[PDB]
Parts: sequence; structure tokens; C-alpha cells
Amino acid sequence: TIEERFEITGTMRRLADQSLPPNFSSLENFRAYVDGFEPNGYIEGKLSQMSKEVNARIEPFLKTTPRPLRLPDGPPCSQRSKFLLMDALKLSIEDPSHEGEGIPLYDAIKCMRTFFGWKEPNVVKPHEKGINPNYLLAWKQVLAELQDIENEEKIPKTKNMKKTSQLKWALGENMAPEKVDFDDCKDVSDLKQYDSDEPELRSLASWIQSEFNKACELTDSSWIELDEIGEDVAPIEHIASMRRNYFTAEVSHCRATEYIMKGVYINTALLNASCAAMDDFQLIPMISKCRTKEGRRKTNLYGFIIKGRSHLRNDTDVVNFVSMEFSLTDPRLEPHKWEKYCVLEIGDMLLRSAIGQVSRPMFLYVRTNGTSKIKMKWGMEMRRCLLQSLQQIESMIEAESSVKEKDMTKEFFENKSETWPIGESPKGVEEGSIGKVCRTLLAKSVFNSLYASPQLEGFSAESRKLLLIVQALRDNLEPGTFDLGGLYEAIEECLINDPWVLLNASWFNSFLTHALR
Amino acid sequence: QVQLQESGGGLVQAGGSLRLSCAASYTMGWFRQAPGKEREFVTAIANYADSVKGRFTISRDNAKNTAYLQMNSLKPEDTAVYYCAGKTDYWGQGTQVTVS
Amino acid sequence: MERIKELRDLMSQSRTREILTKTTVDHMAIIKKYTSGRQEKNPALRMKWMMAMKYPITADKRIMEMIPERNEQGQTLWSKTNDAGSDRVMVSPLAVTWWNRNGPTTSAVHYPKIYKTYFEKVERLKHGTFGPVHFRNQVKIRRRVDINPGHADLSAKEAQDVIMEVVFPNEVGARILTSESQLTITKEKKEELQDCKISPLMVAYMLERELVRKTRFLPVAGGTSSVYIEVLHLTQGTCWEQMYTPGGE
Amino acid sequence: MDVNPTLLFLKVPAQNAISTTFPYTGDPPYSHGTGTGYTMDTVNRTHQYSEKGRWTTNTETGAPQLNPIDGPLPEDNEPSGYAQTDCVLEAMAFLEESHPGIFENSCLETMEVVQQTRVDKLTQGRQTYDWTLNRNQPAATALANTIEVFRSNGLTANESGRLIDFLKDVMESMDKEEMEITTHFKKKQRLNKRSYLIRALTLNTMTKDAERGKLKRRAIATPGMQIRGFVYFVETLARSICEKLEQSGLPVGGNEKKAKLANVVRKMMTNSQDTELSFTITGDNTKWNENQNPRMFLAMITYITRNQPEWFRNVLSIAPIMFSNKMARLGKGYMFESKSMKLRTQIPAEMLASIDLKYFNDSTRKKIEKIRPLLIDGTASLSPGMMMGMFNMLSTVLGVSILNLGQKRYTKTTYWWDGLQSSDDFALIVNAPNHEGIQAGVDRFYRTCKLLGINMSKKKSYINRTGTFEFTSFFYRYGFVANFSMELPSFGVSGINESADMSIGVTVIKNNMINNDLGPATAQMALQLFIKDYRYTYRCHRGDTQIQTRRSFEIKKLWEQTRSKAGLLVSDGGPNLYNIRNLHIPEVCLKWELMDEDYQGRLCNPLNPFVSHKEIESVNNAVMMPAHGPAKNMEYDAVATTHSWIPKRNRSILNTSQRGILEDEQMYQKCCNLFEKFFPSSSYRRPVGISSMVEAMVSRARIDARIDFESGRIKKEEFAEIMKICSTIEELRRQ
RNA sequence: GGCCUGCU
RNA sequence: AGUAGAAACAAGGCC
Repeated sequence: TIEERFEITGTMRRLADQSLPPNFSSLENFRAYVDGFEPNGYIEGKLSQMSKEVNARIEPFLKTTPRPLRLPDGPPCSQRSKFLLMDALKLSIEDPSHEGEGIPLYDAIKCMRTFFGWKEPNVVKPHEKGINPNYLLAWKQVLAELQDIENEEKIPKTKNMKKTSQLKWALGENMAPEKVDFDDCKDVSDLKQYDSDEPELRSLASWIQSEFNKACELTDSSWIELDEIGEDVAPIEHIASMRRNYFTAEVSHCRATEYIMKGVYINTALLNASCAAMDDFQLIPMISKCRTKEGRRKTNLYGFIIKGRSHLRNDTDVVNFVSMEFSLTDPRLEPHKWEKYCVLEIGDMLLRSAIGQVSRPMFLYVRTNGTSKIKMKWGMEMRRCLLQSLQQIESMIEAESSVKEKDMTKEFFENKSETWPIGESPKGVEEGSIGKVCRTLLAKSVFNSLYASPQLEGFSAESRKLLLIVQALRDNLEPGTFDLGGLYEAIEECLINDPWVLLNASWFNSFLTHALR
Repeated sequence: QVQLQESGGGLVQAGGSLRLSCAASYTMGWFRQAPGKEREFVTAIANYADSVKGRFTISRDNAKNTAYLQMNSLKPEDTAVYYCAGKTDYWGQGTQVTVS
Repeated sequence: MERIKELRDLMSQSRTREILTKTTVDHMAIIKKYTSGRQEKNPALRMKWMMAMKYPITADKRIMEMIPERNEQGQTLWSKTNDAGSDRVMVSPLAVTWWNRNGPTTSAVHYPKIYKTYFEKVERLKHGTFGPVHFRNQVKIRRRVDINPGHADLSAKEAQDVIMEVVFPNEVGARILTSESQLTITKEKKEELQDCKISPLMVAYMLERELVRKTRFLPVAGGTSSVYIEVLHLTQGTCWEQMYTPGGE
Repeated sequence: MDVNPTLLFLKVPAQNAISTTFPYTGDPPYSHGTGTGYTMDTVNRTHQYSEKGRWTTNTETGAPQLNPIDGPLPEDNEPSGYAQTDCVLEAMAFLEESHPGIFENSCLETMEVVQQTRVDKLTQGRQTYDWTLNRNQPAATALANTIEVFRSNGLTANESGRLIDFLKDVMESMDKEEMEITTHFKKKQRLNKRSYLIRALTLNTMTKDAERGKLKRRAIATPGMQIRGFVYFVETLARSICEKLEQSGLPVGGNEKKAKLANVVRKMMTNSQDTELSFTITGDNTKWNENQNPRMFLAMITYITRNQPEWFRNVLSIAPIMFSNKMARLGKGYMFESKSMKLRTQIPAEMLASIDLKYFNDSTRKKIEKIRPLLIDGTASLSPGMMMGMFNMLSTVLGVSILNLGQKRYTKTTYWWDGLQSSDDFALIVNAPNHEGIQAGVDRFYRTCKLLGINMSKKKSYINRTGTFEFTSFFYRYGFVANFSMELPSFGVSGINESADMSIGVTVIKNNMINNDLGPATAQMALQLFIKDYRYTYRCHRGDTQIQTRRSFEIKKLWEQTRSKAGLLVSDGGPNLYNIRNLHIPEVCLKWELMDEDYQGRLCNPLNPFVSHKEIESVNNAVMMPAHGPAKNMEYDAVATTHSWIPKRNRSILNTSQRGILEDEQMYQKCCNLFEKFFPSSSYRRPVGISSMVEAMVSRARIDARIDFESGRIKKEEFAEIMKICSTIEELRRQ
């Protein structure tokens, strides 16, 4: 026989005497009071005595209640993407190799030799904050070293570049302040905290809207070459395969898929180079392989990326690189969209047109950008945007097919009778077929993955709340709110400078205007 | 449970106007049947078929329990029996519209 | 012979001798889990980051005497630099594939006998017969169902003694199993796995998985049988039902 | 025409397309530097929500503590932590009355568990704040260090192997004049009574990363090892209690949560007749943890443990007693930059008490000025309220008491309410004959909540008619609707190993098909994309391609060597045979009949130097931290192949003064491996006893040599050699 | 210039 | 410069 003894004594007892309500002196007395306590209507007394200003009055939510979300005002919003999306240009070879098949440098050189009309590069639009001559010299250095590879025996799989002052400045080398001890730096007046304040305010511009518009447009190529799956054995598997083939036919010829492949390849190459060649600057040509309507496979070279020192320890540590991309879009028409870019004139292009032949200029967008391990990892998983979008569409199809006891995919994709509101024109709201909805959702997911930021998450949550409230209103469910101004202030604090979140807020305002009728 | 009675059909001039109304005992549709064919979609409540868009307007009064079809700038090709329909299945007997 | 010999070698050095002397059996687990390695918060990010390095995986020292240091072209397969807090050495992923093309071979005939659950799943599916897909709204209602289709009507602790007596007959201690169902299970799984040399721990784990009953709460519509729940993803959907009959029936 | 996805909601209801409103395809927000600012802000906010309380100075720790309990009743809708003892005791009494026998039973099972629990249960935990080194370390490491220090100081009751005895030693340590700790730079340092008290009552603060759904970052806390046993016992009691409450939803999963929500909504609306109106409030509680006073949890537990053995009451009361005096470490510190001299500096947080305020901005300057009075030995007293959901289950109990307090038997009015509470979130279905009744009911519910220190977030809450609501990212619209955007981040390679990643990916696809209503074609697309990413991550391509990688040569020779190439695993560059019908089968078993016997034997060879198994717990369990939720573990079906290797470790310990920890790790692992070879059941069932290693090992050597001669390889020569070698190690242990 | 580490 | 956003990266430490 034995009795378990867990005795509170010593210091730990005194602590127990100091963890009681205000008017108790010992744990013994408080436990005695608790044991002797019985309910005698004490909540009612304090409820009656409590001030009546403590209330949760319900404010009715009507059509005239919700006001449009206010957008921040300031300098126009700039471009944040790691590569050109709407203004990209492609140099091609028409080779039979597959996406991963081949060697990067040789393919890039072969694609670039396919173009004739090179001119000595010159400044067109300066960075406005950097040293454009450094960008010019970097471009000429890249060309020279590309030729140097072309001369020798076998094209190396991966090339390292020289660490000249040009790319030392462009890649931000030896600029991190040296780490020292506080006891040695205390009398320095300039010594203070890191700048920690709300980001700069910027107003929305019309370029992001057009970029999204053309990100949902069809193309003359198939930008997805899917892998293999076990041969379908069940009828449900056949239905799934037919649905999947329909969606692939709809979305493969879409600029969103091209952006997905571009981002995946670029981030994969950048991460692998950073993990392998941590010290030495590395050249990586932007490569993407597609298939033409005729069926011939083709390669495309958008430009080059120079990765710098990438001794990345934390998931937030930044690897800086410099990106160069060919384009034909003149930067003199929307300068505010290219605040952080330096754009040169590098050649002239001749594309067959009925107006003689255009002989357009051909510029080089050069900029210094940066990423991190987390950003690289998440940008190399951009293919789940396809999932998100097509899961939404398949949920739509299944929900509609639960009504009519039959699979409804084929008529949705061919007859195109039913349409959903997927945009507004000055005439009014415009509806498109299911395929256009697929492409629109895919583009939305791709832009979410490209312009991701805390602002996007906060706005998404605090605007989903208001969207649910508005949906309840439209469903005739007598919605009510306790503090709608607080919710509005919570939504409006997420809109600071991100083009994507500001465009989403403008879309939400338009949806409110069209809704509530 | 849902009975439907259409009103407002008749003989009309080409380029004329006509207000159909369907009284009932839910979403509503207007459909038409020409003498040589099966059912043709006209409107639902809003959406309008290509052959009738901009010419015709569908509306409803949920307090009167009535759906209306306001037809304008009528063509000889609108000549049909116009049927009202209710869904969660319920079809009216149809009202004759003859345009000439 | 060997075992007591490395025991004596350990006791030769003062630090390990002190660890062996002062540490009691109960603390076994604690010191065994004593490690400086934090549990990873973002495994995917680092797996995608480590695989870009040379020598990203770890293997026992014995690899240095079964696999050559380099392959035909000279790509290194393993390194002699040990891991952070272990005697294992860091090696390249090629040393895996190499082991699958010229490494030692054995008789894997008994793996089907060990991994009974998975092979039973494969056999059940191979002989299944599908049917037409019917499209109609499915009223998925949430219910508690048993997922394991081979549970022998035993709980975790109830079958743990059976598993020990099957694998570790000497560490059973006081317990001698009374239920005769447990007697027959012990006899069968003893004579069946009498010389299997996969590992005692994996054998025990798979016996626990096979015999112990496990239950989970899932949205189901129809079925409700153990064999019909493992394929619940293939037979029931949002607006479609796929008639299926596993090979067992 | 301008494309606008949001307009899609004009035809598709919001909940039927809510997945579009979840941007879970991009990088989630991360914190970059110190979390000291957030810690100070949280401390100040917790202290100013209870400003009208009464101040005292603890005689043991000497820290200022603020007690708001029984303070003035709130006169505004702002958050308030002035909980009333009598009101909460009455709420618990009504909870008991509506559920007779709940507390007595739960206390009985908790007493059983506490008196049969072992010390090793504390090792099954994530990072904990080791006070021996003043830093976060794995639970097992911190427990071992604390046990070593206790044994060195003379507290050896934990040698009984009982968690209750470990807690007895922990409390006895509180009354010691001078303890001793070890530091490496080894130096023995002496800690007086007060310093050790503060080191045992302190919490370590960090910044929470990968938190999706808010613009601002938050701070979280991790307690020490002295207080985790009491927390374990208290949470065991709270879980046993909540398991008996149908209004709670914290100790269950997601599907159970949905089922209970559907049941409660149907019960509330169906029982309501045509005359009664029904309204659902989708409520979130603002500053949930900052307004929950540990003293009130002490009151709740001492009411729960009435008419129970006094030792049980004491052991369950120790935890809130320590939380009421809890201290919080400010954090990593602050980093300064000087651009004129082009340098950077890192000052630890412990200097915030004395460091001048010229380096700090206005906001941080004011935060430091406000928090300085509470700074004691580099840590701030945080008595008023909990820091980060340590008592989740007790908070859920309080919320369930509030929910049950409106069962129409205590309301004494036509209106009534019910619903479901899961800490920091709730759904409240209130019925009343008229809109005035609903308004009165919600007002009284809010008022009663304010009497218990619980606040309702008016900005994140809204009320509509029943039939449509939200609860923890679950949107109910006449039936729960799948989202699939919460599980999107889990569709990639998990990062465990090749076989584990393959099995986890296929199993995740299967589960999201079963639960989150993932479509067949979408599932096939997910399988294809996952296979592509898997091959591109592990450098294991189909083998018939010309994609040159660091692993494409060996894979290609294995491909050309194999005859039946359809049996090769995707990890070895083989075709993928997976499909919707094969998502529940491991890859090895699906390709078993197609593999060549040579490759099959080479693959699944027990003697492979790659496979390593430590314990029964870590055989086929993978810890995947889900997005928008706490860390979770999953059982994944996999066959132990040569691909089941474990990845490289950090290896950065070599540059730190804590370098001897690796030598101790190696020696401990060598001893553990020797013991396992001596005691094969060491892993599956953790050995128990009070003897020492060498005794068991030598004695079992004796016996096993004996019997393995009585039949086996041993010989008299070898048996006698072993016997006298055992004697040799015996005399060695003597000296 | 030479060598060490990349969640400690 | 750049990334990024309530604090950081733009390699660290050891000789």
C-alpha cells in the first residue's frame, strides 16, 4: 500500500498565494471558497449593472450600404515580374528536341545566330537610378563570351563569366555592410535601426489590366507537353482522360502556360546554379520549347540571366541577378511601367507583313533583379496554377452535371451555348465560353504566383469576407454587420503599391458596382 | 403544383410590339414553338437567344407572381406559340403570336 | 563474440564508460533521441535545394567497402566525410542507382509475405471488375469507418504483445497471451516469417499495421465495407458513381 | 474588352467558387529579422487591455504583475481582460449541471494517466526552450540537459522514471539556494534562487513564418521544460473534458468539425417553427490569447477538481500558478545599420533595459519606454494573459461553457442560442420569435462573453440568416462546399525522400479526392504534374530521354541493362503506371510483377547501406506542416527500398562553441546501437527499469553465450572467452 | 594566397 | 543600385 503525495510547499506555495483573484490571501482560502461556491444568479446581477453601451447592435446591410473601396494615390505602379510577360520576343531554331532535352548554351547561340541585323547597342531609356553604361558593357561582354564559347571545341553545359566591375556593380557585390560589434560602434551618429516603415504608396496604372487581358489570349503554339499516365482501364478513367484532353486543348495555347513554363525553367535553373556555383557568376539563357500547329517542335530564346553570388543561408536571403530580354515594344510609350529597367537598342527585325515589311526596332530590356530560396521554390511550382484553375472548372462542370443526370463536358466545350461573366466592356458586361473562363482563371492563378506578396494575402482574406457578405445580401438572407467601417479599413490597409492587389481591388469595386442591383 | 397561364399574344404588324405575360400558381423561361419545329429558347430570368436579343426583354413581378416578355420590332419569323415555363418541369399551354 | 567486444572497446574509453555506467535503462529513449538536429519546418524547399549539391544523402560506413568511390567516367559515388552527429558518410544519389544496377542481389521472394497489406491491395485490385458510371447527385454523409481491411479484431496494445512474441519472443516479460485467436496468429506469423531477414523493426511495424484495427471519419455514400473504403476515391465522387467489385468478392 | 475574374461571382455563388479567392499558388509571407518588436508590442497590448486592474510585486521573482480579475466592468466595446471570478465559476457550475458527472469522470481518467505516465512522454514534442543554454532545442535534448543538471545538483527522484516524480524534483528545485549549470565557449556557473526562478518561469519568443491570410506578422512563444509536464496533464484533463462536449470542435479533425456544424445547424433551424427566426453569426474573437488570464484557468481547474485527492488538485494547479507568473524573453534583439560608416551591428534584446533610446525609431522608442518597467533580468513579466494558445483546450472549455449558458433554461427568455466554438473562432446560431429577440440574444451573448474576458471581433464578424456561414475556412452553404485551395501547397514533393515523396504525393491526391471533392481529370492532371516535378527534383528522368543531368548516366545504363523496363521505378528512370485506380498502392508493389529479379533483389536488399530505421514512431510517419493549420503527421504507405535514404543534416554546428554536442551525439548513438544489438526490442518497446546499461548488457552476454552454445555456433572455447571477457569488463567498471 | 560552413 | 517590407538580404566565422 502507498499514497501518492504531491505537496505544494516552499517558494512554489508563495507563488500560489500570488496567483489568486484580487481579494484572496491564500490558495487554501480560495479553494475553500470555490468548494463552498454555488450558483446564485451572479451573471444576471453584473449583466444588469454593466453599462448598456456594451452592445453588439446589428447594422442592416442593404444595397446602398457598401461603398467602393478607395485605392491609394501616388506615382503610377511599376513592373515587378522577374521576366517580361507581354513584351517578350522569341528567337527560334525549329529543332526536334524536347523541353529538358538538349544543352542550353548551344541552343541559345544557335537561336541567336538565326537573327540578322545586329547593331552596336546604345542607350534608349536609362535606369534613372543606376549606371546604364554598365548595362551596355555587360551586354557586349555577354555577346563576346558567347562567341568565345562558339569558337571552342564543345559547348560547355554551364558557363561561368568573368567578375568585372560592371557586373560587380550590377550584381551588388561587396555592398553588404561589414558586421561588427556594438561596443566598437556606439558614438557613430548615423548608427540607427534598419528602415522599417510602410512601403511607398503608388496608384494603379492601366498597363496591368492590358497585361492580364493579353495573358488570357490564345497563341499559335502548345506550351504544355504532359507526361505519361497508366493506361486507362475504368470508364471513369476514360471520362477523366477526355475531360483532361479537352482542358489541355483549351489551355495549352495560352500565354499563361507560356509564362508558367518560363517561370518554372528560369527559377529551376537559377536555384540549381545558386546551389552549385555559389561563388562565381553564371550565364543561363532563357529557353522555352513549344510545338507549332504543323507539329514541328521549336525552341525559343527570350534572353539571358546572369546569376551572382548566392551564399543563401536563410530562406529570406537574396540572390541578385541581372536579366536581359529581347523585345519590340518601345519603352517611350509607358515609361512609368519600366522604372527599374534599362532599355537599349540592339537591332532591327523584319517580320512578314502586307505593309511592305515593317523593319521594326528591336530593343533589349536589361535590369537588376533578385530572388530568394523560398521565391525560387515557389516559382518553380507554378504548374499548380493549372490545377487550381481546372479544378475550379471541373467543379463547375460536375455541379451542373449533378442537375442533369449525364456528363456535360462535351456540349460545354463544343456548343458554347452557356457563358459566364468574365469581363466588362464599355458597352457592358461581356460573357465568354467555358474555355475563356478556364484561361481567365489560369491567368489569375499565374499572376497570383508571379506578384505574390503579403498585401495580396491580406486583401484576399479581408475582401473574401466582404464578398461573402455581399453574396448573403444577394441571396436575400438579411445580412448584418457589427462594424463595417472596421472591415473596410482592414481591407484598405492592404492596398499599398502592388499592381496585382490594386488591380484586384479595382475588379472588386467594379463587381460591387455591377452587383447590388 | 405550378400551373401557368399565358396572356398577351395575337395578330400583329411587322415592326410592331407585343407584351406577353405569364401568370402562375423559382426561375422562369419563355420558349417558343413554330408550326414546323420543336422548342426554341427565347428568354430566361437574364438571357436572350441570338434571334431575339435587343428586340425582346424578360421581366418578372414576384409580388404579382407574373413573368413578362416585352417583344418589340417584331418579324414574321417570330410567328410561334409562346410557352412559359417554370423550373426548380412546369409548362404553360402557350399563347399564339402571329406576326405579318 | 563481436558484440561484447565492441562493448569492451567502448568501456575502454573513459567518456563512453561513464555514459554506460551512470545512464540507467529507463533513460535509454531520452539519450537516443538526444540530438542537435532540429526538425525541418519546410522539407520541400531544402529537398529541392539539397539535391542540387554533390553528396546530398547519407549512408552507413559500409558503403565505402561495397561501392567504388567513382563510376566509369569518374563521377564520385560516396565521400569519406562523416555526417554531423553520426558515423554515417555523405554520399551522392548515384550510389543509389549504382546499387540497383551492379550492387549485391538477394532473394526478395519473402517481401510479398512481409508486406502482406500492400500485396493484398494489389491482388484485390488486379481482379476487380468495373461497371458503368452513373451521373447523379451523391448525398455524401460523414461516418466513422474502418480503413484497414485486414485487421484481426485486435487493438494496438492488444496486438503489441502478439507482435513482440512473434518477433521478440524473449522480451515478452510477464505476458503470455491468453486468447486463442492470438495463439493461432502467433503460430502462423511465426512459422511464416521464421528466417526472414528484412529487419525486426519493420516486421513488427507491418504486423502492427496488418493486425491492429484502425478507424477514421470520412464522407461516404454507400459502401461502408472495409474493402470498399480503400477505393472510396475511385467509386464515389461529387456527381458520379463508379460501380466496383474488388477481387476478393 | 477587359477581363475580370471577380465578375464570375455574378453568376456563380461566392461559396461555389471560393477557391478562386485563395492566392495559395505564390510564396507565403515570411519574417526576415528579429521578432523583438512584435514581442514587445504583444506584451504592451496585453498589459494595456487590463490597465484598470491592480498592480503588485511578486516577493519571489520581484517582477511587477497586474491582476485585472474582478476589476471594474467594461464601459466600452474595446477588448477587456477584466474577467469576473464569480461569473466564470457560475458558468462552470451550469456546465456541470447540464452535463452531470463530466468533471468527476474526466478527473478520474486524468488521475489514472498522471499516476501511470512516464518521463519519456516529454520527448514527444517539438522545439522547447532549454534554460541550461537559454535557447530553443529539441524536446529530448532539453529534457536530457535538465535531467543532467538536476542529477548534478542532487535532485535524483526522476530516476524513478515517473513524470510525477520529475515534477516533484522540478518543484523541489524551486527551493534551492544555489544551482549549477554548464556553459561552453567548460565553465561551471552558479545560479541563485531568483535567477533560476526566472529562468524556469520564462518563455522564448519567435516570429511565426509561413502564415497566410494577414498583412502583419505575429509573435509566438515556446515554454521551458519545467512547466511542460504540468501543461501536459492539464491539457489531458481538458481534452478528456472536451471529448464529452459536443459543442467543442478543437480535439477533433476537419470532417468531424463539418459533421458537428451540420448537425447543430439542422438542430437549431429544424426545431425552430415558422414563428421563430434564425440567424447565424460567423464570429471571430479579437485578441483571444491576450485576454485570457491564467488565474481564471486556475479557478476553472480548482472548480473542476473539487472533491478529489489533494495531490491531484495540487499537480493540476501548479501549471496555471506558473503561467500567472510567466515571463517572456524579448527575442533575438535588434540590428542597426550605419550607412555613413557602412557597417551593421546586432544588439541582443537583453540590452533593451539599459541601452539608450537614440538608435530606435519613434514607434520602437515608445514601445521600449512602455515595456521597460516590466523588464526583469532581460525578460518581461507577462502575468495578465496567455501568450500563444498554450491552453487551447481550456479556452475551448470556457467558450463551450458560454455557448451552453444559452440553452433556453438559463436565458429565461424566448430567444436562445447554440453553436460551435474552436479557440479564436465560432459559429453562433441564435433563434428568437422576432428581430428584436435576435438582437437581444446576440447582445446578451456578447455581454456575457465580455464578463469572461472573451472579446468578439466586430470587424471580422457578420450575421445573416441561417443556411450560409463560415468556420475555419470551411464555407457552409446549405451544405459544406469543397475548397481545394487550402491543400494546394501540399501537392508538391514533400521532401522526405524518394519513395516517401512518391507515396505521400499519391496519397495526398487520393485523400483530396475523397475529402475535398477533387475531380477525376483534375486528379490525373495533378498526378502528371507531380510526376514531372518529382523527376525534375530527384534528377530521375524517364531514361529513354536525352536530358543530361548528374544522374542521367547510371540511370541510362540501368535502363539499357533491364529487359522488362516497365518494372523500373520512377526513381530509377522508369515509366509511371499510376492512375486514379492505383492511387492507393505503393509504387514498389504496383511494379513488383514487372521488375526483373536481378533489379528487384538489388533494390529491396536488407543489407543496403542507405535504409536507416530508428524507432517504431518514425517508420512511415511524415510531419507535414499544413497551410493554415498546426503541424500534423501523416501515415504514408511505402516499402523499405534502397531509395528510403535519409537526407544530409545541417552540419553548421561545427563552427559554433556548441561543437561538443556532436561528439556526445555520436557516443550516445554508439551506446544505443550496442544496447539495441544486445536488446533487439529497444526500438519497438522502449526498455524500462532502474538498472544501468553495462549490467544488463554483460548479464545478457553471459546468458546468450550460454544458451547459444546449448544449441548454436558458440563453442566451449568461445563461451569461456565470453565469460571471462564479461568478468574483465566487470572489473573495468569497478575501476 | 592557402583551408571550414551553409536550418544551429 | 536591387530584392523586400514594420526587418532584413546584398555571405559568415575562424586564423
